[PDB]
Amino acid sequence: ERLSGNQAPSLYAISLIVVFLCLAALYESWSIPFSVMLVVPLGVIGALLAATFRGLTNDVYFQVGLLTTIGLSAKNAILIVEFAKDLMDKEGKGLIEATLDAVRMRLRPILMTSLAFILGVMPLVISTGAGSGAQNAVGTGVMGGMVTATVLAIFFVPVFFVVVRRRFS
Amino acid sequence: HEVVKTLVEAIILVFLVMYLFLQNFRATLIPTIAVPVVLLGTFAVLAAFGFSINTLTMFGMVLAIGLLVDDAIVVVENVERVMAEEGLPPKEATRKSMGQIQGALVGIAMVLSAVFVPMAFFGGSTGAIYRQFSITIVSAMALSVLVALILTPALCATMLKPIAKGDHGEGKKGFFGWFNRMFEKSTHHYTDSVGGILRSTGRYLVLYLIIVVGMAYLFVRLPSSFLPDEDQGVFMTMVQ
Amino acid sequence: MPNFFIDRPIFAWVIAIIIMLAGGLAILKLPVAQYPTIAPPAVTISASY
Ligand SMILES: CCCCCCCCCCCCO[C@@H]1O[C@H](CO)[C@@H](O[C@H]2O[C@H](CO)[C@@H](O)[C@H](O)[C@H]2O)[C@H](O)[C@H]1O
Ligand SMILES: CCCCCCCCCCCCO[C@@H]1O[C@H](CO)[C@@H](O[C@H]2O[C@H](CO)[C@@H](O)[C@H](O)[C@H]2O)[C@H](O)[C@H]1O
Ligand SMILES: CCCCCCCCCCCCO[C@@H]1O[C@H](CO)[C@@H](O[C@H]2O[C@H](CO)[C@@H](O)[C@H](O)[C@H]2O)[C@H](O)[C@H]1O
Ligand SMILES: CCCCCCCCCCCC
Ligand SMILES: CCCCCCCCCCCC
Ligand SMILES: CCCCCCCCCC
Ligand SMILES: CCCCCC
Ligand SMILES: CCCCCC
Repeated sequence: ERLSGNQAPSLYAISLIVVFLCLAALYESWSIPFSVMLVVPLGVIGALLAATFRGLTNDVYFQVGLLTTIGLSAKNAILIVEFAKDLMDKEGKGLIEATLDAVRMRLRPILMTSLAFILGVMPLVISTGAGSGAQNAVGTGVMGGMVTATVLAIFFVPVFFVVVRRRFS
Repeated sequence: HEVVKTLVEAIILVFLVMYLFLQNFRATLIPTIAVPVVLLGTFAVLAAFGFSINTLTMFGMVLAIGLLVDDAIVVVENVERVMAEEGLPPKEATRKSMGQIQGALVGIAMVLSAVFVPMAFFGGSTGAIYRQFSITIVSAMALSVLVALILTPALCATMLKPIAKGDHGEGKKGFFGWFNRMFEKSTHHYTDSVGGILRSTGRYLVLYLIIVVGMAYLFVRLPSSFLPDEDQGVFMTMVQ
Repeated sequence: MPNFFIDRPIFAWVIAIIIMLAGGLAILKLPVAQYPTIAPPAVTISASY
């Protein structure tokens, strides 16, 4: 207890920095990464709501389930931003037109994944019997996080990209 | 064994949600085959690194499924979209589709590794717990990309049914006929909605700050624990 | 590879920054000594009559 305790902000600060750097290399831009990194909270709110309204705690299973939720939501945002930038760079489309083409093309695969995984973790949410405490804890945070991440991201990612692209020329 | 059962159940539920969108048996198997191939592969990587089959590594497999199907779905869906927009045969659309996303798939895995790797550097007691998830999930993602570059393309070129240019399955009769027309209309409603959001913009930046402050409040209110107390079908009573 | 990073100087910086990060973090946790283990090990049996 007394020798060492709570090194959480340190490792997730590095994580946040390295994710930014990796995105900066991917997009060849110091600014465009922010359009993807601003989706993190969209999946966190839903996980926190789910865990709060089921009387669960911020534990290991909530944390790893939240990193998974952030992973997919960020991955969805990356492919939306990538498709938009492609249309602007290669096809030479406008900011708005390209962003609308991106989200239009990326809707089906986003929902396909979201529904598959949300429904896939249903057995864990409603789980009873041996180890249900861990199953309930995993599924609850993920299901809650995935639904907010899915519904919010599809409307917010296009705002993030358009807003970020405009502030930085 | 209860977590192993929810893996099987999750793969079956993945299959059904895939059949709702792809609407043909062969196409539905491409994402459904990719998951167990990667997951089984992940067990061999845990074996190489001296890790064990445990609650945390097993839940690593369950959480991984989301990242695995997405890799497979991104590849399969994009081929279907190319086939529908241009009318290329499966083999040509596959070559084309892989050409424009294979770079991103590899890039995404390195961005996502930067999310999961860090918590493998927690120290002492808590360290080993978080390290089980990190290595399980990161190993699965690595295999997922390698499976997305070898098998998924090969299956897409051989198992996917040729789609004619402009055909979004709206001409089908039955449930798929109605669903395809519902989704195509819903996609127009979506883009029309986003198109309107992009004109406002400012009122969503302020709404986003509300979601972030809402998040912050819930985070500090929510009590923090470590690992739940499980009913293990046994307990003890002390007489002093 | 040189031609690739000539057109992508941000990628070039990212690789360099990540390497400096791993190093900066490493320094904090590295042991300090005059030498490593340079001495061959010894075992002593002690008895009394
Ligand atoms: C499709 C995705 C993959 C799903 C996940 C894969 C399943 C994971 C199972 C985890 C638990 C496995 O636990 C492992 O079970 C196998 C049998 O199956 C046992 O192996 C057994 O082999 C034979 C099987 O008849 C027995 O006669 C023998 O007694 C025993 O050695 C191992 O001793 C045990 O350690
Ligand atoms: C300690 C080790 C230090 C090394 C750390 C390295 C981490 C950085 C990884 C970031 C991931 C980058 O991911 C990589 O992005 C570049 C962006 O030019 C993509 O590259 C692609 O981008 C566009 C495509 O329109 C073209 O300019 C380029 O020709 C093409 O290859 C790759 O397809 C992708 O794999
Ligand atoms: C507490 C968090 C709440 C999360 C909410 C997340 C978003 C919810 C789903 C998106 C629904 C928004 O609905 C969408 O709003 C925009 C802007 O108001 C509307 O846009 C409409 O009004 C604006 C201005 O009044 C016009 O410039 C535009 O031409 C017109 O279409 C869209 O017609 C509507 O479809
Ligand atoms: C793939 C990433 C490998 C992670 C390396 C684990 C480091 C564990 C040492 C932490 C100190 C006990
Ligand atoms: C012609 C294309 C060459 C692309 C070279 C990228 C390799 C980067 C490796 C970085 C290792 C640290
Ligand atoms: C650690 C990230 C450093 C960001 C570089 C800033 C770019 C400015 C270019 C004008
Ligand atoms: C271990 C400190 C709390 C974790 C918050 C995500
Ligand atoms: C209770 C169903 C059997 C568990 C092993 C998969």
